[PDB]
Amino acid sequence: VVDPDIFNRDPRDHYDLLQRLGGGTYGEVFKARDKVSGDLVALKMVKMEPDDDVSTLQKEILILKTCRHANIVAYHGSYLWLQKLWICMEFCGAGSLQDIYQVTGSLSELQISYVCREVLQGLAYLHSQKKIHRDIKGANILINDAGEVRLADFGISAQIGAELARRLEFIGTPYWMAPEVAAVALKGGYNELCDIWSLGITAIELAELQPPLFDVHPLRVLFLMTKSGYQPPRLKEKGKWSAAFHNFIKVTLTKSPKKRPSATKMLSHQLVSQPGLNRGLILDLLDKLKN
Ligand SMILES: Cn1cccc(-c2cccc(-c3cnc4c(c3Cl)[C@]3(CC[C@](C)(C(N)=O)C3)CN4)c2)c1=O
Repeated sequence: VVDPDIFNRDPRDHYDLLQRLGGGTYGEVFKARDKVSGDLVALKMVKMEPDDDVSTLQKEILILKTCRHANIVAYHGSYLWLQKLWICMEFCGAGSLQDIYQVTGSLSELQISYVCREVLQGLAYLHSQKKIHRDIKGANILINDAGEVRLADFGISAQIGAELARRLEFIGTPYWMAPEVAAVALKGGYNELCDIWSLGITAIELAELQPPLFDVHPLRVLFLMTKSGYQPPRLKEKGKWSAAFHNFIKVTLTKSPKKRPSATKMLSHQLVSQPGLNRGLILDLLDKLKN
């Protein structure tokens, strides 16, 4: 079973499908309208045939149905019908920040500051549940028509959680195993502070339209990050950005996780605690998008 609370019902008994969303980047996703209330939702459809391995989807639904926070895209339930699984989600009408900056160009520092504050609020919540997103990036920060910010897509988190469960299942007799081997098997080898680093990279992405080293082969990037002398990335255009933004990048991109600030701590940083950060900043961005 993929989840004990799935609705065994055709979602089209409750919703009218209106438009495909995401260009396929996120799978088969449909804008849909509640037949009763008229509210809009996003329905993601995934194949779920009787013999398929459902462990990762099981974990993703378990994450979704235990999150309830304004800055996390809302989960409304899942439908299993004729071997298709539909996940019903809050609809974010402006798409992801990547969809937006590909049209508008780089965000303003204030716009990035608001986005970062809202994401950190979602992360603080997730981390208070001992959850890790593990895939923070512009493509997974969604914007609704009101200019509000929603973290989305726990697919990677689900894949990781499912992998940990499987390795635990087959870890075998432990009596000769070193503690660090057991720890990696039970806990994964890292912690939630990886999300803080990814948010730092995301801030550069919103500022420059590419993450650092985007034009370097991925395997080379992975190897470089493991060298003892690896240097955290920086914003390239020094004069475009305030000292507070440069420092925000410096502290989020602390390479030792034992020294990297938590989400709650980062929320006290000058860049994200300054006044004037509200959704009007993103409505400005969406107005630029419209022109
Ligand atoms: C043509 N057009 C018009 C308007 C908006 C878009 C558009 C573009 C990119 C993203 C989205 C989007 C909005 N809201 C959403 C989701 C998504 Cl993909 C998810 C469902 C699953 C999900 C992956 C998750 N795991 O949360 C994200 C559910 N909430 C919409 C568009 O393309």
